[PDB]
Amino acid sequence: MGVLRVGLCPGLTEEMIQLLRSHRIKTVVDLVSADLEEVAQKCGLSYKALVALRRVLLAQFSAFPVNGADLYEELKTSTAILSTGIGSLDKLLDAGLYTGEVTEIVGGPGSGKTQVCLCMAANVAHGLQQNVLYVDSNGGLTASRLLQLLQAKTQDEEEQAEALRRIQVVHAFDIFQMLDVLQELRGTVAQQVTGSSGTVKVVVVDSVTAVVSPLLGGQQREGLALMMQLARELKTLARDLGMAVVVTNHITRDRDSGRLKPALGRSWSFVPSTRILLDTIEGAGASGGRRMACLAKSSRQPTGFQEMVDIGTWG
Amino acid sequence: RSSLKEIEPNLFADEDSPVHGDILEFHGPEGTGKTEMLYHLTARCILPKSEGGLEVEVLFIDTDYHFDMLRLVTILEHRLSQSSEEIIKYCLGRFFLVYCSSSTHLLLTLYSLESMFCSHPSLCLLILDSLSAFYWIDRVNGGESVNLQESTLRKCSQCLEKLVNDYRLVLFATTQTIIDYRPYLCKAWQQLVKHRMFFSKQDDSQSSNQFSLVSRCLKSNSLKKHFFIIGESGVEFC
Amino acid sequence: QRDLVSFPLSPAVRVKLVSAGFQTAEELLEVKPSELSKEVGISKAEALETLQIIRREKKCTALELLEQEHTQGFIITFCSALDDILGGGVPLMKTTEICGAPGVGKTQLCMQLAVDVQIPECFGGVAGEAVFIDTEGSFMVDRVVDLATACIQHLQLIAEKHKGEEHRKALEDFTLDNILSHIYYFRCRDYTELLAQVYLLPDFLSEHSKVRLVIVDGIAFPFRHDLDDLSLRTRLLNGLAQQMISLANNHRLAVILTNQMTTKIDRNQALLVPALGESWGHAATIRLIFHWDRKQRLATLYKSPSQKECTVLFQIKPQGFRDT
Ligand SMILES: Nc1ncnc2c1ncn2[C@@H]1O[C@H](COP(=O)(O)OP(=O)(O)OP(=O)(O)O)[C@@H](O)[C@H]1O
Ligand SMILES: Nc1ncnc2c1ncn2[C@@H]1O[C@H](COP(=O)(O)OP(=O)(O)O)[C@@H](O)[C@H]1O
Ligand SMILES: [Mg+2]
Repeated sequence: MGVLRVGLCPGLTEEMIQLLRSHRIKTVVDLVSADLEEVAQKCGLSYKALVALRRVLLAQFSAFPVNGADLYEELKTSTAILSTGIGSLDKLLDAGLYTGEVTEIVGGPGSGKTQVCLCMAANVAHGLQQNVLYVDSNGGLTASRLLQLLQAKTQDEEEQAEALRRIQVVHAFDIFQMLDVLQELRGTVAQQVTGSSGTVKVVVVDSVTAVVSPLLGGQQREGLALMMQLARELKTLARDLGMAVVVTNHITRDRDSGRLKPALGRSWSFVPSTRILLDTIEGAGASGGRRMACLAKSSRQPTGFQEMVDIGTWG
Repeated sequence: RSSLKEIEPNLFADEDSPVHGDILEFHGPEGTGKTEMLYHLTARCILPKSEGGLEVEVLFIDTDYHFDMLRLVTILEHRLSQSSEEIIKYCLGRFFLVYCSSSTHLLLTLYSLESMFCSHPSLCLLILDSLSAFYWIDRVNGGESVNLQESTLRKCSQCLEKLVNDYRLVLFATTQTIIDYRPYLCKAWQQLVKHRMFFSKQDDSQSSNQFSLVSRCLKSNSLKKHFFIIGESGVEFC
Repeated sequence: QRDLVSFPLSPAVRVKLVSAGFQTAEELLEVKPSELSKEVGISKAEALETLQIIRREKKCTALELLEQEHTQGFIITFCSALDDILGGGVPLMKTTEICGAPGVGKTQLCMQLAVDVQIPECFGGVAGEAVFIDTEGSFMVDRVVDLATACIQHLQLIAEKHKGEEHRKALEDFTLDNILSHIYYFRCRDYTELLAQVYLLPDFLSEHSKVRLVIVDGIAFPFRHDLDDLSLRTRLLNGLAQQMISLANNHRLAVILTNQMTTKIDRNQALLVPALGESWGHAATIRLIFHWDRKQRLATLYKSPSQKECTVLFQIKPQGFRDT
């Protein structure tokens, strides 16, 4: 806790904080770490008021553990199923995508990560009729492709016009801009708890590697902390507010010593919940929209299954 | 209470004796069956005696926010020999969960949940998932001085050891990766562990169910190797 | 709850603030700077600058973006098939990169794009400016003069064929001296000079708001020599790409970059691949490659988020970049 303010907890006065900060104990952490008896009798303060203040301070700052069954019945209805257009992951994901998890796609140049993001966003916005927020960091969005994708499913101008206005796009090219955008989204959705419509349910980040890649390198440590903080806030957003978050990434060394692995080192590997490794086919059948999709990490189903996805003829 | 032989012959039979308190931790990279192993351990031990379990209570603390309800419910349904739809709610209603956001939040929850402890004595297992999720943030925030780092972590370590020795509970934890490992926490955590084991897995496609484990028992210095197989209905051991 | 790590704070003030035990700006917002300075042992200047930087740090949807990109036009190339394959020419607000073997026509394309960006809106241009940054010294004014003369001849021909008064009105201003005064020239002989010029670009573009094109003729040469440390090169390249895309999106530009090809001995038959490693591969929005085949120059699109890859033939005439 910082400086004393009125309304933080009942029964606070300036004498209490003056004596406590004179006794080298101001913050809540060391006040609760120190024995209540020690500060109670050593400083001579009243025991009843002290214990009441400590209990009311912990209660208003804590998270009370809850039973499991009740939250299970509530999550039975809180969750949702989002389909993109292919069932390769759908069958291997307990027959439905999870709203409230951190899934991501790792793919190289020309793999089709942003194509998957675009088609998924179009399907979510048009078919299911919910607002969706898209974050771009390398100029990978073009509205003409969105219009072309929408036209492949509808032939009415009014539906195309209405669908576009529910897709919100914001440009962030530095990690601070991305953090500010996500914090603003968190604040706005926290203020919009009363409302039932207009709240975005799917959040897409076009490229998390490009923003944070310049921050890596050297022998320093602030880049790892920044990326960990970004991951933590993304996870808190997705869990607490029940949003589906999708991000992209790149691959690393393909040499003999190191297999094809996602970028951002080992620390980023623990962040996401689902991994989809897009790839291109070789030999006959190459080029076009023919891309091989695989599921590396799911933590819910067996992995190592390879499928086929076409984009050129899809939408 | 502190018994580890009734329904644990496969993994944890011939290493322990009925004693007062113990601490267990898990190490290894991602996708090594960690959360699946914890799911197996908690699902096997969240049933009454008549239904095969131990009629005990477990509290869940989550830090990575990676806990999944559907997988746990499915693994419970595909393990119950008497599987039905009306009793699964009661079987799972003996579960406690809480979410943590920061190290300060973790310490504050630890110093708040003593009222929970005194509320019910049926609690017999405590799981803290991924205490390693708050390393870099305060590591760079504290500064150059090592003392300014892991200070809240040292306080959490002392609080946890007090709460586990005084109340006769059993502790489980998971640790990430930075001779098979590296000193990751401060020195206050190395003494706590009673049995330490490492998680591993190779890159063979046709044996995606294959998994390996190696354990260290510092109270006996016994090198033991274990093998287990992942599956839809649960974790298989052979 | 907003962690202080997510703010552009100096490490010293951040470390002392978190040593004090504050982990949210919501309570830093109302603390008086006097006791704030007294508590954490700082002065008024750092307190006020931290307060302002914390407090300082739009809602555009797909329809607005579609309308905006329809308002602004495309940069003509004077190659009809190349315009058709690219969707209408070089797009704005995106980074375009061109690779190819030495002596294939990349500099000719850059010169043509510099000339073509000044076509009046009536004929179907963009009517903007151009910034040319040269890192190899291959900018010859005579070729630019010849290209501009050919362009003005073609423009006069089509204007006379149209027989429209409004077309004539946009030609007397379109003289050789006027258009050739709208190309701003630089020269960076070292990668440090190139980086410094890049840092200085935003103010220059703020001064001259009519610029709609930035050309960097050659980025491999400054970075492919006298640089043993690969990690430093990778960091510099990533930072440069991020800055260039930020400039393009902020000032509504069309960044043009030029690269080089490198032989790769795959299997046993060597083939040409773009230089600067594989991490750089997806640092550009659009990637173009110029082939040689058999006495026939081919412009093959490689990576783009809008159109499928294909192949188009072209050749260079004494008038500039042309089709057929
Ligand atoms: N790192 C990346 N950043 C952005 N986009 C990427 C990345 N990696 C791959 N892509 C996308 O992968 C896609 C694969 O190329 P492809 O030519 O198949 O797409 P396309 O132009 O959308 O095709 P079509 O119009 O035929 O559907 C590219 O369009 C590109 O946008
Ligand atoms: N005045 C001209 N008339 C006809 N062709 C020309 C003229 N000037 C240059 N060219 C041709 O255009 C090509 C230019 O290639 P260049 O731009 O130098 O490639 P790079 O930039 O990769 O070195 C040359 O191969 C040359 O044959
Ligand atoms: Mg050249």
